[PDB]
Amino acid sequence: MRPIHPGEILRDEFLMEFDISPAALARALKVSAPTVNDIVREQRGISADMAIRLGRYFDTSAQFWMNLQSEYSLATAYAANGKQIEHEIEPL
Amino acid sequence: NGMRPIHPGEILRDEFLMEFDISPAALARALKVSAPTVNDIVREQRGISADMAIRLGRYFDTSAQFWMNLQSEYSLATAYAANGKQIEHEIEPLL
Amino acid sequence: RPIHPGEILRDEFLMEFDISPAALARALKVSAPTVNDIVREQRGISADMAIRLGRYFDTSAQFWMNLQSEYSLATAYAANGKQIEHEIEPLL
Amino acid sequence: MATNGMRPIHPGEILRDEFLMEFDISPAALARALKVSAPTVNDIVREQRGISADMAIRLGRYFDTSAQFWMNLQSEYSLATAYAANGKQIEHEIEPL
DNA sequence: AAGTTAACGCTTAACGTTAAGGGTTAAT
DNA sequence: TCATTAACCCTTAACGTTAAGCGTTAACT
Repeated sequence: MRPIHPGEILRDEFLMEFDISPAALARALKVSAPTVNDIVREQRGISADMAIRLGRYFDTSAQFWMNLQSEYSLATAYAANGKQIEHEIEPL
Repeated sequence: NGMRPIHPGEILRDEFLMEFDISPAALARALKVSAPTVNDIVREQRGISADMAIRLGRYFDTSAQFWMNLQSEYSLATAYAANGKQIEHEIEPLL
Repeated sequence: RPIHPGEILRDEFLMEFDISPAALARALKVSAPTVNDIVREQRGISADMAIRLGRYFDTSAQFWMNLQSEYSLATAYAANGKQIEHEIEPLL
Repeated sequence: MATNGMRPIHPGEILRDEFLMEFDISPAALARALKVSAPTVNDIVREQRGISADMAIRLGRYFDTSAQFWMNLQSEYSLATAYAANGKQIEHEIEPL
């Protein structure tokens, strides 16, 4: 009943489930602390690079993270520009 | 199939722009988008933005998410090709 | 509502003089995301940015600091004012 | 700003001289009253830490003072110290409109 | 004329760096 | 004991760098 930012999933399903702080996760992923923390704060998306890193580290699949992101981005784009795009583009 | 990932622009060409014989420039006028935007996607020099997946989904009567999935699988694959081996070397997997 | 300082910069200065975010950036000698993130209301005015904006627009720098300080006070009060009032009793 | 005009006044100076000494309150005791850790008050009193917006609210409620008073001291201090470090260089690279 | 595209600028995501505010712990 | 403060880490703001998506104006077919 809402589009879920991937950082929500990382925060509630992995970080808080495994009791891992953002800074600790960043050290294990070999990235800077803002890279993990901006995602967890729902202020950054999952890059292709971070999906590999997250899937490698948490055993999960990398596509899983990519799909979380692309669904979030599609829903975010739609709510923003959907009715306008539909008003200006006639199909076939 | 040569085990290379498929860029979405090749689908936009060989399965939509040639099937319906539509001009890159004509598609752009139809999508109310600039000409270089369509042309760069066709030319495999740009990815499918979320705005563009909505537009192609709407025009060509396909899912918008179909295009998003084509893009994600591609850029995941190309990121893996360019960095997966290094990423696997430096990250140990909590187990 | 608390007005973000970027709003006052976007609407009372950039729009009054038809200056793009990118152009202001070249004139202030900062990177383009530094001006653009202020304009988008995703970044506060730093003291260094208040000096640059004060110098460019012949305002005081304190003017920009006061916009920032009133904004971040309101923000912080909206985030924690009720809890802080609950947990602190005033001196008598 | 100082009377001699040669340095900015840090808000912790006002905190300890005009409130802590005026009321005989220890930094550690102020920390207990404000519900913050002891180094938070003590680093402000030692003029080693700025007043955050959260801390201005705590100080405002506790001392009946206004919270913006504390913000105003901090921003003037942060402006003055930013300007002494970089004002000339900013002045040379930015032509006004 | 109309489709392509190489140039150029604007906006803005992702990233590492640096630094500051904060709590904790423990030393003084 | 009780207050001060050092040392350390975590979270997060501001910043430059880089690169991607996009539109515009021109060259080119």
